[PDB]
Amino acid sequence: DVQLVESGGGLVQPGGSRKLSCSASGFAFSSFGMHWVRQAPEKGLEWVAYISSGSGTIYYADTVKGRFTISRDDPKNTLFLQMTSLRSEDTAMYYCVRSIYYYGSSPFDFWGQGTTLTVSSGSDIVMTQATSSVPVTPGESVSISCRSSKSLLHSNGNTYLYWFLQRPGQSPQLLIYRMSNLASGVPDRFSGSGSGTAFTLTISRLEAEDVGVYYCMQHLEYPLTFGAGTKLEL
Amino acid sequence: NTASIAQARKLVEQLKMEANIDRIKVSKAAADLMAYCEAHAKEDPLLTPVPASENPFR
Amino acid sequence: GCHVDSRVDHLFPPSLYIFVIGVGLPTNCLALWAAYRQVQQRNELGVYLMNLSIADLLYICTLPLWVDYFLHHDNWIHGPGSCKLFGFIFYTNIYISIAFLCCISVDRYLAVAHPLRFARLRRVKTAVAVSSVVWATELGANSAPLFHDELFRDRYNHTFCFEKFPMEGWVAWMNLYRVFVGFLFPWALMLLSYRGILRAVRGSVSTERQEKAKIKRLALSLIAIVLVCFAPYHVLLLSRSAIYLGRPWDCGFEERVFSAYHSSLAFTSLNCVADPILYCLVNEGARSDVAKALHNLLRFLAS
Amino acid sequence: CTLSAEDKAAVERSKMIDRNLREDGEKAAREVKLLLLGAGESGKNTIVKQMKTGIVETHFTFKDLHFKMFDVGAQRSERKKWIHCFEGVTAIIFCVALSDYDLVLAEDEEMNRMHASMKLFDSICNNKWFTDTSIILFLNKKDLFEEKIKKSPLTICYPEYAGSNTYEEAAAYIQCQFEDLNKRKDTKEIYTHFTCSTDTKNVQFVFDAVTDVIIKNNLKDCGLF
Amino acid sequence: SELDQLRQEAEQLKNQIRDARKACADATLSQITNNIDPVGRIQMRTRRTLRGHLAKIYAMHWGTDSRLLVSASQDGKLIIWDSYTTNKVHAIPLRSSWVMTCAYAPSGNYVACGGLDNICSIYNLKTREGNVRVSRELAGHTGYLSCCRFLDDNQIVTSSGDTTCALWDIETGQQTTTFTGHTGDVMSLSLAPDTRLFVSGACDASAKLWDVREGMCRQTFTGHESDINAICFFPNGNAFATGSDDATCRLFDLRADQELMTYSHDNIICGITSVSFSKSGRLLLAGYDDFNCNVWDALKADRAGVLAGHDNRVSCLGVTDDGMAVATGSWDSFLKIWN
Ligand SMILES: CC(C)CCC[C@@H](C)[C@H]1CC[C@H]2[C@@H]3CC=C4C[C@@H](O)CC[C@]4(C)[C@H]3CC[C@]12C
Ligand SMILES: CC(C)CCC[C@@H](C)[C@H]1CC[C@H]2[C@@H]3CC=C4C[C@@H](O)CC[C@]4(C)[C@H]3CC[C@]12C
Repeated sequence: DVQLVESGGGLVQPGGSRKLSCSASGFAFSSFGMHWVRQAPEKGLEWVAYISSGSGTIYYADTVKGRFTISRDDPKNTLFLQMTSLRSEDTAMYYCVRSIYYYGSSPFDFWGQGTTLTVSSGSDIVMTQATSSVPVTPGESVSISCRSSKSLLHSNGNTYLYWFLQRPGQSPQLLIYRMSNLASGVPDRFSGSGSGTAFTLTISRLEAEDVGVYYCMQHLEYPLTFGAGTKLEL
Repeated sequence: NTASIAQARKLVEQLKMEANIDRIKVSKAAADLMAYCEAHAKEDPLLTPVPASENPFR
Repeated sequence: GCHVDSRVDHLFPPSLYIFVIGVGLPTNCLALWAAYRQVQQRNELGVYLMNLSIADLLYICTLPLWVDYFLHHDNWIHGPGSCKLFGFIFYTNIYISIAFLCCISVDRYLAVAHPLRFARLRRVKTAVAVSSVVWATELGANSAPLFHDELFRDRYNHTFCFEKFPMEGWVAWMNLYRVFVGFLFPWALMLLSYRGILRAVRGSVSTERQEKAKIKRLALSLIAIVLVCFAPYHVLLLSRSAIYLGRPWDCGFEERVFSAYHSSLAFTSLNCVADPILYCLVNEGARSDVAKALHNLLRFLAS
Repeated sequence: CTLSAEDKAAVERSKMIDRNLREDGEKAAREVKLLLLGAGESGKNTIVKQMKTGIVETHFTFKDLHFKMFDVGAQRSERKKWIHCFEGVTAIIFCVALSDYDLVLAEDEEMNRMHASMKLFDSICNNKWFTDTSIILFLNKKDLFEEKIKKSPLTICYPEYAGSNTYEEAAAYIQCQFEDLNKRKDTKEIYTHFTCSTDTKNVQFVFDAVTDVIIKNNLKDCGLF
Repeated sequence: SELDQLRQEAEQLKNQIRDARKACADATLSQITNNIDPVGRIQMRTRRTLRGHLAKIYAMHWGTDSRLLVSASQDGKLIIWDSYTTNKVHAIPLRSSWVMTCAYAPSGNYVACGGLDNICSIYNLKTREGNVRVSRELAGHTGYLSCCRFLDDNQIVTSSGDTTCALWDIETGQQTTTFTGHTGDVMSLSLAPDTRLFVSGACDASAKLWDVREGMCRQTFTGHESDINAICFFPNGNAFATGSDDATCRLFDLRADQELMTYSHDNIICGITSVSFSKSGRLLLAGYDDFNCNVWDALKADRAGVLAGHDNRVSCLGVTDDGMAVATGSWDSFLKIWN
């Protein structure tokens, strides 16, 4: 199967540096763009950096730009982050995310398991997921909303909204891409809808396996941004 | 050698099956072909060109 | 310090120049088009051909000013800023065209005499890099006159650009470099490349003698026309410089060859008509592509 | 400008595809394509050993040319509906086996195998899709020829033949009979070699016919031919 | 003598069929349509040029979303194109460059292709690994593969130079039905709108209507003087049009079991390589050996217009399912999209 394994995490003192590695197997690595995404101990997700397929382009989040370098080595199927001048704000779980772009593709459909980095001592689109948590009795439906500070509908007709689910102890899973398309492997219990700046994730007939944190992401412009995340409970 | 008998048989069986066809008169067939075209004429953009604002190819 | 004999300078130069401009403008434009189609088909020799053709078309573009110069009687009624620009193009495009003819000849040699071994040098972008080097090298090398003042007037009625009678030392040296390096060095390479092609061709056993005859006659024309058009001018540059360096205190030579000097410059303009014929219109492989395009253009417009 | 982050990425991917298509294009351009035809079991299968359900391809390298040979036999279908796909080849290798002169086709006792061979040669040689494609003609099983002609003169299939029962003359006669089927002698060359089913130079024979074809093609591209 | 009794019945039956058809000839299309306003002049423009193939294009097929195309060339490549943006979505290397046909599955999940290798290869465009791969090679034909069409993700209909057509089970890799009866190479397939019938054309200068589930020939249509190179169905499934080397197209009605109309012109001596219909069925488009595509007024046999713009033989036409565009491909290595 498709696999991404992060390594090179551990404890570093502030002002120091580490190099995180990510070994890919089970897929045509050179054809995929890759992203690094952080999860803070506070559990928000943040995009860190993107390396395109062929290394044609690189984007960095403003908070790491000039400090972190993202690189790719296709012959060995690996990614790296060279992280310089680490501060404690950089503590996070770091995940590799697979992403391929073409008409009809499904980006961010595979996340690694992450490694842990612990460091001792704008015009950005803001996604807001008001609710922090929602208890739902299993067997009943759920409605998770997300708002955007900017319309996510592009003139080409696509609305660039993604939904991800992070179950406890697991890396995030893509559920829905571009508002309403389900990711492969996702049951029809999930359905996306909405427009403009107001989006909803609908779950029909909740299962226990669906309980976790639901994250809202925009992919209209870089930096890619995530909402706070709504925790489904029960 | 009976191969030519089997070949004659295949020809005969296929022709008997085609001989037994209830054929429609051409005037009717032609009229129905025509009616289809009229009914769907407004749905066909290569016949009735689409304003550029609705044309995905500009 | 001279008095030149300009009796035929208002006659012969403008006669050839009217011919060259009237013929050369559409002749070189067809050559650019043809060379263009060859580049888009990934024939590198479309790169060298478009650069040859634009150098000639540009020569032609400056040339009508030079027609005036000669007709008014060697007076550039135009101030000095325009000598440096136009005459720099007038006297340097001779070497730009020679350098491109040299490059075409070398590529033909490699393609014919050494098929199968230099793929990397016949790529279209390689040719582009070469054209960049040729233009830059030749324009740079012949830029020296600009750091001098080129406009001169004298007690006598001539208002000269790029020439002085008697000439200076900053030129005697220019006149040599332009003959030995400018004209003979490339011309010799053209000679060697075409001789090499002809050896590759005569050894062909799949080419009937009728095609061999066409190839040899064309290969000779591609050498002889260059030598004929340019040698009558370059030969005087050597004589003028050699005499001057020998005895700077004389102009008597210039006085007796003055009109020959200018007639020969006019003569060198004939490459802007001949080059596109030998390189783009005479071979029917080009000519029929040109013809279908002319028919397609008009039929297209006609609808 | 205009494009979304995903559309820009899609464009970048399209561009990488174009680079890869161009590199494969250049590799293919360098390869020599040879179409292999012949008069049924004419020694075709021996030539391919030295030059090693549908179309069978053989790859071969010699003196840094990479050759790709296409054996299009065993396709019992109409040539007119596929032969044109081979328009773009360097040369056609055509196999004829000289010992065939005293044989007839199994399917037709009155049809001499050698004439069947000539009929095919003519159908290919004067084909509209191959008017500038050269032919490398191999004359196979010559040792068998040379001995049979001492018992069975050529007349058997060429009644007009009036030479001696000498293989040098008989072989020349057969060669001429094939070369005279060329109705475009001023455009396409025929290279004829006797392989005898014993020679080892058959590779060299193809190589040289091919380099002569390549030079003519460069002379055309150079604007010299 | 069994041989003579059967030959005598065959001739009598051929006569019964001919007369049964003459008995229905109380009109032609060309006369019931006398009072129909002509489509007028149809002037299409190239909107997109798809560049990328380095060799002759032999096949094209539009996907069902009217946006993606698959094209095949002698480069040994298939290219999946985004027709709106002119992007290459995929480029698929082939094991054999001698490709003559390709097909896009209705679901968009698979692509089929093949040719002189006598194999129909099925490619999976949607894989976890992120790369297009061969999921199945269907071997069994003994001639070249001339045409592929999918009925669904597990079923592919093929035609070949061995004179037969076949229905294959992609998952088992087995041929489940062999459709015999042609005597010449089979050049083309056309599937009925409901997938139950298919019409094949061959070098017999005849076309046959086949019952897909039965494995039976239902009707044989003749009229062409030469090989049929292309067939398509009229959108409602009751007629089909065919194109041949005799430089004509012919419209046949399946219920009449008759030729209904001939599309020809004195100035066309070129064969037809491809035929297609617009959504209403009013326009018939055909690609020719003269590098043009003609647009015919299908109910009159008038030339409504010409799509000019290729420098070589037009090898294939396609019309999108929503009717928005026509794509033409050719031997000049380009595809063009017309509107
Ligand atoms: C002083 C001025 C006139 C110098 C001008 C030099 C110009 C003409 C030279 C320098 C760079 C050259 C270009 C380099 C690249 C290309 C792209 C190629 O696909 C066609 C040739 C073309 C277009 C060359 C044309 C000639 C060129 C433009
Ligand atoms: C196959 C291709 C790459 C062969 C190219 C050969 C080229 C590079 C050779 C052949 C002719 C040579 C030129 C001949 C004349 C001149 C003018 C001189 O003032 C500078 C050197 C210069 C500019 C030479 C540069 C190198 C040159 C251009």
